[PDB]
This record gives sequence, C-alpha cells and structure tokens, in this order.
Amino acid sequence: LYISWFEVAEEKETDSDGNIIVSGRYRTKIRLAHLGFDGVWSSGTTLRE
Amino acid sequence: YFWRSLDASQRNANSQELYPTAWSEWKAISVPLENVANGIVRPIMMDNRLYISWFEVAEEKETDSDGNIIVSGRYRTKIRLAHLGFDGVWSSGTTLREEVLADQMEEMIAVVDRMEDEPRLALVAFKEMSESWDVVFSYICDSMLIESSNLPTTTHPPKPGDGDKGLSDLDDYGANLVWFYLHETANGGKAEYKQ
Amino acid sequence: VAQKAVLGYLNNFEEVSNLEIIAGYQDGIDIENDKTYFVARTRMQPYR
Amino acid sequence: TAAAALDVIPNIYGLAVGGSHWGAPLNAAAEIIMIKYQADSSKSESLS
Amino acid sequence: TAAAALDVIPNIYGLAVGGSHWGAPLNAAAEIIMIKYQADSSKSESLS
Amino acid sequence: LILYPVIINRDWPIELDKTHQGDFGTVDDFTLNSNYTGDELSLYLQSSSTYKYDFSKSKNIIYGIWKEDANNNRCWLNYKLLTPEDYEPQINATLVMCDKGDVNIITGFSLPNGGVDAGGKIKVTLRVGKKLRDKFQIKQFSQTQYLQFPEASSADVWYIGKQIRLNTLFAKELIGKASRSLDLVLSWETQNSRL
Repeated sequence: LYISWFEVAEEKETDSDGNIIVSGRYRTKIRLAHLGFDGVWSSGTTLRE
Repeated sequence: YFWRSLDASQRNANSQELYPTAWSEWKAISVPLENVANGIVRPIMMDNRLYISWFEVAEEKETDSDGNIIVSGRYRTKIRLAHLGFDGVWSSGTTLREEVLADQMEEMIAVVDRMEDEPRLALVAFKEMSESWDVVFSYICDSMLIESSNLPTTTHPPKPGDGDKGLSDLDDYGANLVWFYLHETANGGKAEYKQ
Repeated sequence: VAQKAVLGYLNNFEEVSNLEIIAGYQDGIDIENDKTYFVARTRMQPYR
Repeated sequence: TAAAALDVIPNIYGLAVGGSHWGAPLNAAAEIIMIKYQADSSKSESLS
Repeated sequence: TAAAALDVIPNIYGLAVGGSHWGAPLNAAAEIIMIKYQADSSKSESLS
Repeated sequence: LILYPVIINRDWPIELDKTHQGDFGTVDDFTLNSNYTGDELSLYLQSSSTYKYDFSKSKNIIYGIWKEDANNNRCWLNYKLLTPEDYEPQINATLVMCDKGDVNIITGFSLPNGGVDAGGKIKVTLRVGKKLRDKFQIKQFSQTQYLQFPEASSADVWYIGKQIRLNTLFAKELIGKASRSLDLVLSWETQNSRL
C-alpha cells in the first residue's frame, strides 16, 4: 500500500533588473509514502520538484 | 474564561424565589481562546450540547499587480467554534469559512439556534455599523458540522443595478437576521445590544 | 471512572460516525471480484 | 498561557509585515496539559 | 498536530514574503511519537 | 469516479484515422482488416477503387502495404505485382511491430517506381488498445455517500445494478442522548430507531 499527494507554495521571484517578477511562480513537489510490512507508515518522501 | 448556568425552574410553589441549587458552579473553559479578535464570545447550548463561538482576524499587506502595495488594507478573518464532549472536556475547537475582507468588519457577533424548520440549525453572524446598509459576514451549519444547504434566494441579487455584487444568499439571510435584532428593536434598542 | 472511559470512547465514536470518504482505488479490472481500497478524513479539525 | 498570548501580536514593521507564530497558543496549551500530568505524577510519589 | 498544521501558512507580507517553518509538522510528529511513549511508560507503573 | 490500474487490451489495435494519397482516390478506397495476433499486428487489405486510381493501363503495379513514419519509411511489408484490371485485389501481412507507437501504413497501388506514380493508395493509423477501462462510481445523495454498480450488459453477476450505502447520520442521536446519559443511548428505542 502507498499514499500519494502533492504540495505547493508561491515564491516571490524577481527580475535581473531587481524588480519583482509580478507574474508569480509556484514551488511544488510530488509526495509519496508507503506502509511497511511491520504495519507502520513510512516517513514519506518527495519525488521530482 | 468560565461558564455557568442558572435554572428558572426550582422555585418553591409558594416562593417568589428559587432554590440555591438553581445556580450552577462556575466552570473553567480550556480552549486557547487568547487569539480572540475583540474580547468577544457567545455560548450556545442546543440539543443538550454546549458550544462556544467567536472569531479572529488579522490584517495582511496585499499588493497590486503593479507590485505596489494595495494601500486600502485587507483583513484575513475566520469564524471559530468549539464544543464540549460528553466526557466533560472541551473540543480542540475548529474554524468554519474563512475570508480576507476588504475592510475590518469587527463589531462583534450574533448567534442563535434556528427553528424556522425542524433541523434546529446552527448559525453565526458578524457585523459592521453602516447605520444603513450595515455590513454583515456570516455562516450557517448543520449540527453534524455540515454547511447548511437550503436558503431563501437573495433579497439583493447580484447586479441589482450597479450594485453588481448584490449579496450571497447566506449573508443576505444573516443580514436580515441581524437587522431583525438591531433595527427591529421594539424588544430593545440597538444601543442595548451590548447587554 | 468506567463512565468517564466509555464516554471517551463514545466521543471518538462520534468522529467515526462523522468520517467522510474522499477517494478509492480498485485492485484490478474485475470489479465483481477484485477488492478495493478507500481513504477518508475527519470533518472536525484537525483533519485526520 | 500569557507568554503565547503576548506572542500573538505582529513582529514586523516598515515596508513589510510579518505577523506572529500562529500556532504558539495551541502549542503552549499542549505543553500545559503535559505539565499538568507532570505534577500529578510527581504527587503520587509522595503519597506512596 | 493542529498547531503545526496552522503554522504551515505564510508569515510575511508586503515587499517581501517569508513563508513558514517547513519542518514544523514533521518535528511535531516526532514529538508526538515521544509523547505516546511517555504515556505508555507511565501507565506501566500503575499496573505494577 | 473510481480509479483502477491501466492495462493493455492485447487485442486488435484501435484504428485512429485514414487518409488517401497518390494521383487519385479517396479514403474509402480500401477496406483494411487489422486484427492483432498475440505479439504482432496482422493486416488484410482488401482493395477497392482501382478504377479511382489506376487500372488497365499501368501494369506490374505494386499493389502493396508498406510502412510509414515521420520519415516515410515506405518499406514494403507485403505487395502483389499485378495489372489492376483486377479491381479488388487483396494482400495481407502480419506485422510484429512490438514498438507500441502509433503505426502508420500505406495501402494501395503503385508502379514499380514505388512512388510519384499513377497508382494510388490510402493511409491508415493504428494504436495499441490501452482501453480496458470500466465504470464504477462513487455517488452522493442527500447527506449520505453511496455507491452504485454499472448497468452492465455482462453476464448476470449479481453485482450488476446494485447500490450500497457508505455513511450514516447516527451521530445526531448520540448527541441527543449521551449528553444526558448512556442509558438513553442503550435504550431499546435507540437500538430500534428509524434513523
């Protein structure tokens, strides 16, 4: 058995010109966990970001 | 914070008075209430279950697409509710609908049980003192903590002319209710509200 | 004391009766014999 | 309790605002419970 | 759990943004485990 | 929607589309049989429309099935050398082709030049049968979650068309009674409530 989801947060990136890149951008990542044979949940982990 | 109760029964049949037993003990409340918005709270007891309700708010410095700050100021706010377990201990408490309001609606709360119908629904409302066009924010819940479904349609539908926003049925209803308390006031003028 | 204990159990059982299903996945193509799994969460916060 | 209550207030000013550690009151409450347990357990010893 | 869950939200506004203590939920979970152990161990005493 | 594993059908490929090419003709000009073979595709091209491309003039016409790709690898898969005076010739080839891309094939008449010729052909696109998918469904009615089976045309597996409850509102009774006492909960009435 496995469990899967994702998480995301916005980051206020800025231009080379120092100004903010007002378009907005989103750090996000895929998350997965699994159950051990001993009947306990994995700590979970992240795949590609 | 503490709560207690008083019975109106327990009089002697002869007495213009009540037994001492009528007064309950004062009891502590365990919820970490210090985040309260404005030193304000309402208890509700229904169906033999006790509940406690309030709200909280904080300002957030939002900014324009142009990067500049939106100097009008805006207020993240949220409705909070807790209840006592049968085992005699307080719930951890929870949040209902959230908002980030364009203004600091902060003039306290109104709460009651409703029987305009059999469900015995739970309802909470908040207000701001536009003496006319008083501004209201509110939520309604099924006792199983489900947002209540059915309501009468908006008295102020969106775009009632240039007032393009109108109101959401929910808040339209709540507004009517609070008006039924602070404008409909033959029971007591709105200045009396605080007591 | 036993009353207290059972009231606690009942309290948790409330949340059990308030559990809300979220999603499910089939073990395989044969719905009519393959097992299936489901996930659900609490209405009350914190979400469990 | 009072410590977390105080720490509810915002921290930051100027061209930015930074609020406060939202969970602090709830964290404190949990620890308060633990502290109660700590005292209770310690008392038992003296009686014994 | 709820404390860390709440503290997931961002803290900062204006010309800057400052997020939240990313590890807080995992840290809380670890401590939760420890708290479980604490209770269990304490129970053993009463039985003994 | 209820989810389930992705699994290859392992039968005839799903035909995607067809086109016609050469100096004449239409997409209707050839009938293609394309059943799968275990590991391999298999094709059985029944020509029509010789009379709409080339017949009784060009001879030693390559009536062929040949490959296509992003490079027009028009490599011969199977062909008959004939005069298209036979208006509806047939040719066929098993195609291992275990690369699970979308297979493109040309099917029709050509001169020995194998191109830029009066012989005309259609072109076809085929894909591996991904679809083993079947419906099963989570449902919501009133407050309760529930399930229902498809009205499948399958054998009479009793599962067909059945419906199953997933949740209960029992909580309300607990609230109403435990608040007071467990005895009310344990009452025969409670156990026999038409919840």
